[PDB]
Amino acid sequence: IPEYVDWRQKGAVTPVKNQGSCGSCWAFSAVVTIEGIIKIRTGNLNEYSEQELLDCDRRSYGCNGGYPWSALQLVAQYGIHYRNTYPYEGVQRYCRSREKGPYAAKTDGVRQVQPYNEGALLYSIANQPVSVVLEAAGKDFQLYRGGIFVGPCGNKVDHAVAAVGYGPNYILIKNSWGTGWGENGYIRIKRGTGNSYGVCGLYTSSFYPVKN
Ligand SMILES: *[C@@H](C(=O)OCC)[C@H](O)C(=O)N[C@@H](CC(C)C)C(=O)NCCC(C)C
Repeated sequence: IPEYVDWRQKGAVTPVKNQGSCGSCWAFSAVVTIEGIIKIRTGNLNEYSEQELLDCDRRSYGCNGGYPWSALQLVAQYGIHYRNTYPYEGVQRYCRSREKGPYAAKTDGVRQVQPYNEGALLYSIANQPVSVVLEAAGKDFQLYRGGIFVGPCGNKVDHAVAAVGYGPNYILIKNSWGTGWGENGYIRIKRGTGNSYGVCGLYTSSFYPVKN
């Protein structure tokens, strides 16, 4: 795998989104990985529905939080609609996936990266954008403006985001806090520190969709 990866340069990343006050990050992270793998497999970059996962993932909890793995399982089992078809509303509502016609895209499964293993995550990101979790509660992270973030942060992961690239000393993260946070909505988090958890627990729980 290469020394630099940046799925934005390969046209596999849609514009940065803002989840608002709703605890819907698990869905934004999952959707990022679906947008990426659909671009990788088909050549088309589309936006897919975070709102659909909020409403329809019966194993997540809407705006009270959820599981990127559960949302990716849902996209593999049923599918997902285009964002413009099922736009983000910032509130959980009833599942409307049936009333909106056929699903726009569908995947074939979901994998987990070996946890607490930096190289396994780098391999996965070299293949595609990956759903990852981290500790975002620390004000150092909340207030991040740019540069390669080294912390301070603990391993108390509470926030799902998406890894869309990496470099020698960092992993490139698409956050769901709008384009005004960090580096136009992105954060570069230092890697290679030898702490198995990753900076801010970045290696705790990483999933990606499978699409043949
Ligand atoms: C993420 C979010 O939107 O926070 C941004 C301010 C949610 O709080 C969330 O779903 N967190 C998630 C942690 C990752 C996805 C493992 C979580 O705790 N999910 C379990 C659901 C419930 C027990 C909170």
